Amino acid sequence: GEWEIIDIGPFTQNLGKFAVDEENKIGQYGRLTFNKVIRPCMKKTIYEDKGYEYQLYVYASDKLFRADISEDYKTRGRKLLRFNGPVPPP
Amino acid sequence: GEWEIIDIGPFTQNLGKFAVDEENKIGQYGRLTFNKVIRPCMKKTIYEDKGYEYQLYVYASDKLFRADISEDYKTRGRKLLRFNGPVPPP
Ligand SMILES: [Mg+2]
Ligand SMILES: [Mg+2]
Ligand SMILES: [Mg+2]
Ligand SMILES: [Mg+2]
Ligand SMILES: [Mg+2]
Ligand SMILES: [Mg+2]
Ligand SMILES: [Mg+2]
Ligand SMILES: [Mg+2]
Ligand SMILES: [Mg+2]
Ligand SMILES: [Mg+2]
Repeated sequence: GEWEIIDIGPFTQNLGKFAVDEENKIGQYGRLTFNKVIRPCMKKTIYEDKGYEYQLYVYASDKLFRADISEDYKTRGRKLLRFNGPVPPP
Repeated sequence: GEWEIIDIGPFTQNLGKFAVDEENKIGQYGRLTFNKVIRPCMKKTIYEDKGYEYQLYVYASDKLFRADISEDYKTRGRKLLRFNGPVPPP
């Protein structure tokens, strides 16, 4: 769920050719001849999880610390981004 | 990105074990003994493009149509999601 307007260059003209080609196959609008795509062209991006970052409060040796951890979704590898303390309780 | 609060169950406790284990390797706070992860725990999600949807105004046979096209990022299959018209110029 992210939106934007994109320019109407060659990539967008190729999108219009595909749509007219596909509609000609369906036939519900006769035989159509592609002319051009005009402004505006709106584009939605659908996302998927690449990775994560966690911010923790962690007790260690009865003292409280802040830690940031990063995690890859595919390999599940983790990195310590930050570790400091003692910090006051939240 | 996108942010959320998560529960502090076994997955979050193991996040704290990782952070303390890694900090012990660095050594700046001496030898630390993991106790627990406490509230609150915040989680950020990093996103990658899964696919797209394009909303076009396209001239075909000198008539103006609205068309929506989807596009999968990895397999690159495109699909015609909608095609109607004539529509008034935007
Ligand atoms: Mg914009
Ligand atoms: Mg272009
Ligand atoms: Mg134009
Ligand atoms: Mg996902
Ligand atoms: Mg101890
Ligand atoms: Mg759990
Ligand atoms: Mg608690
Ligand atoms: Mg990407
Ligand atoms: Mg014609
Ligand atoms: Mg198709």
